[PDB]
Amino acid sequence: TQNPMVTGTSVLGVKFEGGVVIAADMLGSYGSLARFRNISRIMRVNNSTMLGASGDYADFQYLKQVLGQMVIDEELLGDGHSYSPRAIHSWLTRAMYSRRSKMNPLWNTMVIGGYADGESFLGYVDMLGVAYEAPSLATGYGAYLAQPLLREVLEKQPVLSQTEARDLVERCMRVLYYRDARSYNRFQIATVTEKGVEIEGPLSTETNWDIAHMISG
Amino acid sequence: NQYDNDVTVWSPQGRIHQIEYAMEAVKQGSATVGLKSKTHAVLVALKRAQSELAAHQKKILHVDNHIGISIAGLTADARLLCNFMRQECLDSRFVFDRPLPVSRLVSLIGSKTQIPTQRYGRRPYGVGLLIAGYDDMGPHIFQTCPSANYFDCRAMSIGARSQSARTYLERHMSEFMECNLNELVKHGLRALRETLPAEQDLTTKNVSIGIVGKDLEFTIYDDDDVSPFLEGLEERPQ
Amino acid sequence: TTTLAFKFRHGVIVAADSRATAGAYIASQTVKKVIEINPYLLGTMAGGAADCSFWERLLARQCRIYELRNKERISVAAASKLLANMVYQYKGMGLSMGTMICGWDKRGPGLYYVDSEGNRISGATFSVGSGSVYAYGVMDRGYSYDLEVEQAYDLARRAIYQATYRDAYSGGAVNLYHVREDGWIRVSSDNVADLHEKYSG
Amino acid sequence: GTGYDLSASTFSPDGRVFQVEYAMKAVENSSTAIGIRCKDGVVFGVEKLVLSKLYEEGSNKRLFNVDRHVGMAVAGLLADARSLADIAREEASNFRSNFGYNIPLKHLADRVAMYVHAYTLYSAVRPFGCSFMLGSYSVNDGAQLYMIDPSGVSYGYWGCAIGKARQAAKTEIEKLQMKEMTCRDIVKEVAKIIYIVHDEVKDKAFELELSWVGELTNGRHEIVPKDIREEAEKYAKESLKE
Amino acid sequence: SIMSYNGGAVMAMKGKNCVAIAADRRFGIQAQMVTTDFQKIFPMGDRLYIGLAGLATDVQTVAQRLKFRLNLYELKEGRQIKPYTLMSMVANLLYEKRFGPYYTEPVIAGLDPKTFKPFICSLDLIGCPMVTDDFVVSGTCAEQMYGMCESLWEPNMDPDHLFETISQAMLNAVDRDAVSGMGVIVHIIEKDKITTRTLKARMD
Amino acid sequence: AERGYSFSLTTFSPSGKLVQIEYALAAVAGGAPSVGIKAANGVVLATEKKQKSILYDERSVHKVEPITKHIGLVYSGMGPDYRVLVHRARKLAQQYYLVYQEPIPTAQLVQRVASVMQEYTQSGGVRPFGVSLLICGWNEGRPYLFQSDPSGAYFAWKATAMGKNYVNGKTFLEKRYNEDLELEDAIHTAILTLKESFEGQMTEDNIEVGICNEAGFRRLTPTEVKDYLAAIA
Amino acid sequence: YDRGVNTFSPEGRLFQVEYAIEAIKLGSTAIGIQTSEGVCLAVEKRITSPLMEPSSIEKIVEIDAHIGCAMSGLIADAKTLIDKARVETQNHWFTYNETMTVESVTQAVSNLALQFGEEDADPGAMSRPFGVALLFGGVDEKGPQLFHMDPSGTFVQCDARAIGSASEGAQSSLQEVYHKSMTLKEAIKSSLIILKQVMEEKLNATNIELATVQPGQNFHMFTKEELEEVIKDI
Amino acid sequence: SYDRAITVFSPDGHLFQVEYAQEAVKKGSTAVGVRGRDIVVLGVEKKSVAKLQDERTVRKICALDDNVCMAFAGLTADARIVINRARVECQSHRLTVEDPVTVEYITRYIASLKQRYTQSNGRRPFGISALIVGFDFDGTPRLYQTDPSGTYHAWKANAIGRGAKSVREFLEKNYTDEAIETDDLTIKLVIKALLEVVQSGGKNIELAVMRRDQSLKILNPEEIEKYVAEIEKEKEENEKKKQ
Amino acid sequence: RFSPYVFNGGTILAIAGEDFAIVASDTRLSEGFSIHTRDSPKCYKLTDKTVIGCSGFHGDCLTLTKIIEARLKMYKHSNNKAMTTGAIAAMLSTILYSRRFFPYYVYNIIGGLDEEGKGAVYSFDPVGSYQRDSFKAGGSASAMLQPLLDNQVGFKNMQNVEHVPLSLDRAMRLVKDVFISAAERDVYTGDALRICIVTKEGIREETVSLRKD
Repeated sequence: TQNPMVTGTSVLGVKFEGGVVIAADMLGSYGSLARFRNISRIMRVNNSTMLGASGDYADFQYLKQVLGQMVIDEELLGDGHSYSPRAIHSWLTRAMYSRRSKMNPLWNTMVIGGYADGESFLGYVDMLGVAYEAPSLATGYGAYLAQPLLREVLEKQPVLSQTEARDLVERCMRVLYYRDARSYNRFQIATVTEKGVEIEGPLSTETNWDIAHMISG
Repeated sequence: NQYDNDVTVWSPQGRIHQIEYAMEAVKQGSATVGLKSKTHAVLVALKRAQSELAAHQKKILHVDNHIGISIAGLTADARLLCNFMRQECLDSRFVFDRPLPVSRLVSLIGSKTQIPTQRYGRRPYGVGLLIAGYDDMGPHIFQTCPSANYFDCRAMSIGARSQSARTYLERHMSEFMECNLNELVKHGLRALRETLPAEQDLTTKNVSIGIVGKDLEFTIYDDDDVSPFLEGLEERPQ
Repeated sequence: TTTLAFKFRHGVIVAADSRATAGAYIASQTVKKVIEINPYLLGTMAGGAADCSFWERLLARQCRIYELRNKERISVAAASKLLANMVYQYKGMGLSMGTMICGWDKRGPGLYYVDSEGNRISGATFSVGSGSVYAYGVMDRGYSYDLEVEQAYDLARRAIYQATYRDAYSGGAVNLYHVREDGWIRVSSDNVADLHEKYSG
Repeated sequence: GTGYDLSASTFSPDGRVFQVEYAMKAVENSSTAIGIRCKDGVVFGVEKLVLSKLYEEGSNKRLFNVDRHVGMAVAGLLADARSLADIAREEASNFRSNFGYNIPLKHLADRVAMYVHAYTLYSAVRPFGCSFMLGSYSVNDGAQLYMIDPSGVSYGYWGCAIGKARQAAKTEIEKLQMKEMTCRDIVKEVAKIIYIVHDEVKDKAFELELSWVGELTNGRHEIVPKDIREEAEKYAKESLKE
Repeated sequence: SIMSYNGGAVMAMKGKNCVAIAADRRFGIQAQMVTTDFQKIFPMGDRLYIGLAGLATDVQTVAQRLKFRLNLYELKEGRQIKPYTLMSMVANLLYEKRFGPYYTEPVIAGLDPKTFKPFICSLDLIGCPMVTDDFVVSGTCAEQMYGMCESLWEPNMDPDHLFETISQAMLNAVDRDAVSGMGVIVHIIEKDKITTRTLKARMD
Repeated sequence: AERGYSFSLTTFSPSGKLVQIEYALAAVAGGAPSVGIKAANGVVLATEKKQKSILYDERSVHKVEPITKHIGLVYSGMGPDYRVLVHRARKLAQQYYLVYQEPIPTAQLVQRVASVMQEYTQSGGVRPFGVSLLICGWNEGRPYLFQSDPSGAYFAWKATAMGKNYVNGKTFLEKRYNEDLELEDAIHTAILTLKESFEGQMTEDNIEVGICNEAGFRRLTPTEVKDYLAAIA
Repeated sequence: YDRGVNTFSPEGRLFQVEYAIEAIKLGSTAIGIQTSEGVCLAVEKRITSPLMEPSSIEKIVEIDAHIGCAMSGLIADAKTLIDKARVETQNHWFTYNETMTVESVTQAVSNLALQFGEEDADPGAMSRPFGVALLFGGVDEKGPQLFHMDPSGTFVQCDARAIGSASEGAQSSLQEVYHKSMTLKEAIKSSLIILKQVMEEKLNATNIELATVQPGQNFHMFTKEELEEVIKDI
Repeated sequence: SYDRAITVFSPDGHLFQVEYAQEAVKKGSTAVGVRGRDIVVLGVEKKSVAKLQDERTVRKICALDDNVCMAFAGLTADARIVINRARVECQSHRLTVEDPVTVEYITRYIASLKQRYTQSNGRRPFGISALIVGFDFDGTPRLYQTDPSGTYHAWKANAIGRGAKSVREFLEKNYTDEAIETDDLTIKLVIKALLEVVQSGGKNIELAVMRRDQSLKILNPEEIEKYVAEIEKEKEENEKKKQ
Repeated sequence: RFSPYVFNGGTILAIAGEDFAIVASDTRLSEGFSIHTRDSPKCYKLTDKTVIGCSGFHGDCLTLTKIIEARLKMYKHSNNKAMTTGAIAAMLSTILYSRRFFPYYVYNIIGGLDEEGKGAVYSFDPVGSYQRDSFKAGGSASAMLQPLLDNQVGFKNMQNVEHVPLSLDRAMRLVKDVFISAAERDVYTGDALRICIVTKEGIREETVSLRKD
């Protein structure tokens, strides 16, 4: 896949005490055209993980399917295990990295978030097999707009309530929606706590244009 | 006529002889005993020597940092199954960054030893295993046959005169669940002892011990670390 | 990188510099550029260090099998022909490798120069590397087939000293080996700053 | 026989293939397993024999998940059972990739019969010494229960049994009605049948393994909770005394 | 292309009861001539010649790999080869290597053994049967030889008069080309006898 | 599933026979009788086509298959093994026509088919074909008649029989055959020499007759055969 | 009936391997004693004529510059294992740049020693098991070691072992002469004394091969005058 | 692919197929070899089987290279397979190593090549033994004998084929260093040993010699007849001057 | 088109004493002009006497480590011993070379103790090949650390000074020093500095803050 087709843009991720939050536009673009105006770029992966993916949506439909099959096939044995998030995040690095040696890269950036064993986990994966954990993640254009707001907040209060995180992500989608060309009004927030994987549906973002009356030339 | 020349011939009685005969290889071998508590799994195997000049042959194989096996049977075959397990557990660490679940490792050996038992001109592996393992669900003992079955055990023993060892394990099955470490190992020795003639008993050259625990990766105790667990035993009753 | 090697009446001198560069930046200047293949074949590095170290070392694993199966040391002529045939399958892949198998034989001193391009020539003098052209000069005005073992050490030090003084990718210290018919001995390892105060005045 | 049974590749002068019939006996030497299809799901009952106090109870299963919405209950040589269960798993994962939904049970039955049949035609192999039953619920097709034997034949069933006492338990299922009960009602009658056909004079003890798959669990296959298993064993000891 | 790399020219010209085929002989490496005698016409059983112009390597392989497929067909069956077949056998040996072609253009010039009906056809380098009844050419002097034949040909010639025409039309065609010349040879097949005359030409 | 057996099942006996090819011939000689008459003008292939009832259809199957536009087969032996050779021959013919742009000569098509039959007496796990072929054809101005045996050899005849009572038919032909017979008159001779072995009345459904003159091989339609049986044309 | 090469006997052991074990009981006799000062390997170069050149039938080989090997049985099979070991210690030295411990080279040739496949196998796999016994005796980092290796593909470390056609009579005579204080010079004489009983030829400076491996030296095979020097004392 | 076990162990500890292949050798035509100190000599029995034969196809003494000759006995068909695959080996080793093959090395390879067929699927073990003779690069004579087992030993004198047990004994009583002193005295020792087994001689003794750094020379029948006349002029005074 | 490599910075540093071997590094994992994360050690303990640094393409750093740790486990299963330093170094080369025509883009530095108990360092090219040094800087700020540091350890171009061996305390304070000065002028170094000391007592882990700019 040396050229993507329909891509999603940006995926925010932040840690908080008892879970993680993921965000992402519901938009899939094909050039400048915004061709598919309602897609889910976040998928539930068993009870303690979920993935948000930017980049080519077609390579994502294909993880969505192999990663799903790889989970079903875990629960048939019934032996109680299930994969951590820390496992699903490794397993993906190895897939990218091996599609990079054959030169058929999966053109995605991935955010695996999950909460297991009283521990939050936030994973990133590149189409090269760069991979790491961190308290904050953002992919694509979020790496330069939202990342500085998420990170500023965590270098002066390294914990967060589930209510300060919700707000930290709705303040960062607004900034993304202003300055990023391929963004969309409607976006999804996914939240993994110890109660499971909840996918809040199409939230909107209220804006303001007070500055449309200050340009006069 | 005869139905014992291939693994690919059923018998008019609904039994396959070439898989029964594999079973005799496991009883021709040396006795071994394994049991589990709730935090510790322990293998003790009765090493056996050829003469007074030769050294004793090794019956406990380190597989990973939480697995271990004790063979019994043809040893050539026992290292084809050891290299195939080492390879499953250096493969999972490589792909998932986690150790393989013991029960899952026995599933892979169950598939792979089934194949040659249904394929002309092959034969089943003449080696029975005892797998000691500790993961998230505590400890486990498994027992594999050359039939390709397996059983999740509470405590087992295979090899020569293991009928006797199983008797001792069916009389003290209650204590095990709540023993401390030293007491568990001593149980397994008393059971392993009953496999010999009353004309001898365990020394430091007959026994090796393999422990895998909650905080303790699989370890092997050779010939001079067997003294702490071999001492503090009473003498076998006449 | 500047190796040079010549045979004379008492054996073969092999002399090297020691610098090795990442291009413009001197990575390490302690590189031993004479590869003890056996206890009786020297080799040299002069192309890419990766490429020589590996293929070179692999010629050792070949020559030790040969020596156990046939129960006799392997010719120099022969060892060079293993190393041409290994590297000739990767022609065009972009290996560099300017090696000089050098030893002692059932035909006296033997010196071959094997390339990665597929050359295999026996000679009497050679120089391989980036300073090789500077070595040929000063080496060939002093070289004769008959010398003393003390003339020859002093011709080779001098002819590496002059290469590392014109050229830029040569420097470090001058290793110096001497293959006698019982095995090679490590003669000297003089630095090039030291040699500078012995020759100037 | 003399040459009429060494190979799977030899018809008898009758027309029978003794190597396929010999595999049938390996099913007759294994304990019983029964399957009963109600009107909103399936229930699987396995008479797993406890042979020592050395085995961990609740292990050495004979109830598998071939897929998240399919049960398999086996009888016969277990080694082959664990071989079939991986060919199915493989097949039903395969189907979900190329067609993008769950594989209908009628179909999975045929694919696994195919694969069993191919092992009765060659010298390189012996037939499987293993019979089994596939059970699945959907909300768009109903409850279904197929049963495949070494021959490779599949049939639909309303109730089915396999193992050493297949004759006795088929009768006790025919007295039972089933086309009108829910799962909650059947599960007790399954346990009851098992206790009647089992011998505690031929076997030390036994453990009763029960499986939903029906409207209760939402089409998923799962074992029966410990609570409803204790009740179904208690209701079977009382009807056994009477 | 890489078939001007050795020059070459072949011309075959159908008479009335006879067929002539002529080539030049200059084997050279671009400009530098190596030798002046180098056969571009091969016999394929009597009364049937195949000429090959172009890259000298595929000249010799096609002529050697065609003798190996013809001899094995002329033994396994007893019938001697018929010229209309030999064409399709050659079309199939070029097209066997569609991708990565041969750089030769065959010119087949024979009489039917069972009868005597004359027959000529050329082939594109990938294998095309181009049967005419006038005259065929292949080579690097293609344009020049077409000119000369289109004006000197006549529908019916005796075998002495044919040889005058092919000669005239081969000497003047090859003289106006750089990479050909150095003398031409000319077979002229009749029913009874095969004459082989070499023309005096430019050793320019 | 099996890779196949590799060892041959045809094998020499201490006397020097290839016992399997010996038995294949006895399958042939049990088959439906068939005769061939080359008429120095054309070839005629006739064979009996008797059924076990009135239930069958006669326009389903035939025993005179065309291979090219001037090469026909008939056989006796095993109808299955015959349908295999027919198919292989047609691919050989076409393969040949693809490379030389001529239609396969009949001398050629007998060696090629023969070799395939030969190959199955020296490969693994297979038995020989229980068939013999009559391969007529009209190439190069003449006619041709050949006969391929399960062995893998062939012979060029001017008349012959095979199948049932071929010892009776072969001597009936050795007497009643005169070179330079007409093509029409050969047809009378064919059905005639097929009448000795045959049992029961002849009809247009019982015999398949197929000619082969410079116009090309063909079957005779049931109508033409009704005027040869009568003999009223 | 006929049974392939993979068939268990109702006993419990493989037919073919049971017979490979009898194939040794025809072979030469080799006695290796392992001490604290080195391993010595002695064997009998069974000649058959005086025409035969006694110096070209050796049955001690150098596997590396620290691992001798003495085989007895079908010497023709041996040349396939030995070659595979030399390749093995070398490969090992090509990757890790150290010597192979004598235990690990024994293990690599024992995997090869059991794997033959009538059907379902490569075209180059072996049709039958190897008919050899080996005595690897090197010195490495655990001090001197000696390993016995049998055609069953199993290996047990030793102290003093005899293989071949006179294993029983030599093995009993070893148990009475071997103690842990034995030195390398006392061991060489103990070898030739026990070898001189069981040879139905005679002890002679061309009828034996003697080779040591010592912690301070490489594998060194005794020439013909160093054999004569130890036959004076016997 | 025809994969089968052909060679398998006897329950007795033998190996039937190789015991049998050494029966095939024993049916073959005797061959003998002695190494001089500057001459090595092969002589093979029976070259006359008609007056209709060609004398270039009946050979049983071939050249692998210029250092190396090879006589054999046993199945003449199998031998022409080994001889060839050796010849190829002789150049492959002249390419990669500059020195020519030595005689130990070309044998080691013929040995191992017979041994492969004694332990691979489908194959029947070669049915020949061999006498390989040659001069090393240093100029010493070497004689070898291979077996269908895949084993080999150097020899000084040897014999394979029918009546090798008789000849072996003859060569133990007649080979010292008072026989073998000059080149012509070695050739006679070979002929005296063959004449024990053959009925006529000088008409069945095919004989070939190789000396120092010259190539093989097959002796025409007149050179062999002269030497067989020398044996009858010696048989007169080896009994009349001893009486 | 598609680049199979990207640069990710990271610097590693290794000083071989005569009783200790220090392996240092920054933890900043940058890509392009943003800072992906601030906490990613470039140091991975292997056995008890061996550390390895990996800098360069964090995609291959990560793979290459799991390949060492998997033939390192493989060796202890076949030979029944722990793998020495000089063994790993020789092995790492054969792995790197195995992909010569699409290489690992990794600078490696193995520090540890040989069998005399003294310090040993091995530096690598990306394509294989290693020598035995007493100090090697690697990675992005290799040219900041080489000229200074290699003066203080080796005493090059000095005159009339004492060639005193390196104390465990004189080095540690050196490492912390050179890094503080390379994180001022080089943009791929900072955030924090992870030192690994390898003596025969175990492996200590320090951490010091660098410039977060």
